[PDB]
Amino acid sequence: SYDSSSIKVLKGLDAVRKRPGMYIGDTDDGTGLHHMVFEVVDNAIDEALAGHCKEIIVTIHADNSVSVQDDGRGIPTGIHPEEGVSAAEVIMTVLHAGGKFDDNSYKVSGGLHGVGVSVVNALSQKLELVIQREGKIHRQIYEHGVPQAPLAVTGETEKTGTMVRFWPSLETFTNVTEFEYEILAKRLRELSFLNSGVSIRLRDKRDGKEDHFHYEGGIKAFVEYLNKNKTPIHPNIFYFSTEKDGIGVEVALQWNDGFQENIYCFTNNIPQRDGGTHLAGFRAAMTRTLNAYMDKEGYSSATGDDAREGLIAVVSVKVPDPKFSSQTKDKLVSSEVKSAVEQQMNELLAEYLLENPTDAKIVVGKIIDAARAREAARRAREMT
Amino acid sequence: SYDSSSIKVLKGLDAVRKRPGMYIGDTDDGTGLHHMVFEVVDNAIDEALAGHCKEIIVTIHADNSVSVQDDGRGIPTGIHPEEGVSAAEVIMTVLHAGGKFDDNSYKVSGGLHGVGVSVVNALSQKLELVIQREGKIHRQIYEHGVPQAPLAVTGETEKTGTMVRFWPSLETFTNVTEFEYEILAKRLRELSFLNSGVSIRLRDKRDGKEDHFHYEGGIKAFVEYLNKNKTPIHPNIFYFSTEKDGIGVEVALQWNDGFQENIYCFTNNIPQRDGGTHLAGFRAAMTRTLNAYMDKEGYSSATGDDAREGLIAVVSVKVPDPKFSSQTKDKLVSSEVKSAVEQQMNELLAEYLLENPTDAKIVVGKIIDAARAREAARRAREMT
Ligand SMILES: Nc1ncnc2c1ncn2[C@@H]1O[C@H](COP(=O)(O)OP(=O)(O)NP(=O)(O)O)[C@@H](O)[C@H]1O
Ligand SMILES: Nc1ncnc2c1ncn2[C@@H]1O[C@H](COP(=O)(O)OP(=O)(O)NP(=O)(O)O)[C@@H](O)[C@H]1O
Ligand SMILES: [Cl-]
Ligand SMILES: [Cl-]
Ligand SMILES: [K+]
Ligand SMILES: [K+]
Ligand SMILES: [Mg+2]
Ligand SMILES: [Mg+2]
Ligand code: NA
Ligand code: NA
Repeated sequence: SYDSSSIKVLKGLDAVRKRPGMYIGDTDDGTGLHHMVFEVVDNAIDEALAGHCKEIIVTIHADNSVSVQDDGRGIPTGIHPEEGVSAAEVIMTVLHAGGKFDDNSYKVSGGLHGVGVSVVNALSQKLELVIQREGKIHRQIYEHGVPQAPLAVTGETEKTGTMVRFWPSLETFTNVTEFEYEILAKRLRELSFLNSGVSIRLRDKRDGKEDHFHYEGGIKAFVEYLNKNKTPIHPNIFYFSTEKDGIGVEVALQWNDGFQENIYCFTNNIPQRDGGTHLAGFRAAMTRTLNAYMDKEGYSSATGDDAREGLIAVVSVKVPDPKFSSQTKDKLVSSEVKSAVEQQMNELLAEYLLENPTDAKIVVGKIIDAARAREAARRAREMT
Repeated sequence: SYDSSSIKVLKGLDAVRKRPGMYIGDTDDGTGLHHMVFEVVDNAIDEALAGHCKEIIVTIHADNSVSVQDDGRGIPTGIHPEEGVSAAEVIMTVLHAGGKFDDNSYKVSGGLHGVGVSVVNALSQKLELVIQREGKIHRQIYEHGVPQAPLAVTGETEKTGTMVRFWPSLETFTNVTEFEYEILAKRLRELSFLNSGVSIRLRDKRDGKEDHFHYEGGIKAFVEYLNKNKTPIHPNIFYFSTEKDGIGVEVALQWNDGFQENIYCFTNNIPQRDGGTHLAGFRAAMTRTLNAYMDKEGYSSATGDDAREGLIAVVSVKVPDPKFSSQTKDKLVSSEVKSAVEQQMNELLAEYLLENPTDAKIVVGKIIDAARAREAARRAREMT
């Protein structure tokens, strides 16, 4: 019988355990598992974006838990008047709850849904929260998202910060159940390039391995690092950072003598593996600007794909309220970011080409060469 | 000051309006807008999967609203004891609320999150709900997700069904704000192929256009339709439907003399544009099975990509609890579906090749040809 009794409302964090795919992604291949860490790291990076955190420590513990310590402002501890429990507990236990729904606590933040750490909490067999704030140390333990006692003061400190340690639930995660140093290291290295002046440490207590990421030079250096085992064909990396019409657009790029295209897109320091409106705007401006230059200089027909070949590019945007298609934020679905990136690229790339004639002539040569190889491949196919 | 007062909990449907990207996708390019219709249609298709709905009517109204009428069981109308309002209102107003969290009301359903129609309601300036059930007509109106009065009985009927008409909010949707007949028609045509015996009608009150989709022949016919303006190279479409280990796997495919690959994947009748574990399993089985056949018959080196060229395939799986990465369900993230598709394909495709030697020899020829064209393209590139 299909009737009112058949309709069920999931409460608290039950929806997260029931439908983990829409909150954490794939619970079998390891991507969801490492995403648990990235949610916690993203919250610390948001304190760094806000100007309050200068050191982040990620530790893989020997019992297969992970901790993230930050020296930010600390998760608020006072009783939330509407909810009747510490703000920290609200945050850990309530979906669509947080401090990122306006721009008062974080001007710009990767976080926006009020969901991330509460998902981590929901899918962890245990979670330990330690908060240093207003002279005091606060502690609380959760099991499968259920707080064991209310947040309590345990001592004094001159410091501020948040430490979250979590033990993932094997009732949720299957197959890849251990953390992979290199997966975490890739992301943290990236975050160092994206956050100059923030010390990011990674420690593996299983084997004693550690890294300290504090790169100089931001996304321009990131482009160098990425071309390190390749052969750049021109010496001057194109770079700019602007803030126009409420949107930050930062781009670095350089061509190498290979044939792959590697464009890394980020929104508020969160990578979009599946691209989005920022990537679309970058592509459109690149195609237009190179075409105009080749027309004006009398080198002209090469398409957007020919420009792509040998390209390494980083596109980092800063947006007050971006729009992602999912909690995992693999794709940016914000049309106004396409226009901002496209506009800034069109203006500044055209200027780069004019100020750097040697590089410009090399890049044109490369585009023409890619076009020549494409047409030869096509002729060869047709003839078989 | 960042403190407990800075932490906000979004209630009811406020989170949906605040962060529409994670619920509906892109609110500017039209995809989110049409997805509003698809959520409502999916709920009717679920009544059809359950065996209770035989006719679905989709109408685009002249005032830019859309209605979906189904002749299913009807959304439950009785007071929900826990929530204190009609089950219908719970459904329309509460996230993670519905009848698809077990398999008692729907054995198999595209719906699983308890979110879809409540998102439609949240992002509509107005929504009209009419429910025919247990001898009675029930009606309710919402504005921006707020019910105007409680669900009320308005008359009598011998029929059963649900009608939802919604007017999308222009406070959410921008730029593409009108419905496109062809976008709806593509999906409904697909759904007719996927649901043999279900009459699906589409009517546009703006211009009088209509369609009635009731295709014979299921996904095998779907493959024909897709190859209609192309040139199939072998006459016998490979087809099977099995249900093993709790999973339905249904596949049809055929090669044409073109060079594109078009694999259409579905889970509980919902398309995955971004593929997933079903697509991964299909690819893996195809590659293995063709290779083994070419080895055994002495035709052997061609890769998975060469097999892909000229392929049209439909892969339709039926799963008790699938896992998607998002509310829009663009990607299936369920590892056990990869194994089920891979296993069934390996067994049944090998049998197809043995029972259809003429087709098998043609397909081998095509693979070898694709391989030859690929190597010639590569040589041609290298030489420029
Ligand atoms: N390390 C931290 N330091 C200070 N405040 C924090 C920290 N981690 C979490 N918070 C607070 O907890 C809130 C909720 O976090 P979370 O559940 O991850 O959602 P969110 O960051 O707001 N958005 P999202 O991650 O996109 O779902 C944040 O908005 C902050 O106000
Ligand atoms: N046309 C319909 N006929 C009968 N019951 C329906 C119909 N539409 C919705 N329902 C009921 O309303 C519930 C909630 O629908 P909805 O909010 O779309 O979530 P869902 O279908 O369960 N899952 P999802 O669409 O993946 O978020 C369903 O689970 C059904 O129990
Ligand atoms: Cl009822
Ligand atoms: Cl506080
Ligand atoms: K939260
Ligand atoms: K609902
Ligand atoms: Mg967060
Ligand atoms: Mg639904
Ligand atoms: Na914000
Ligand atoms: Na179910």
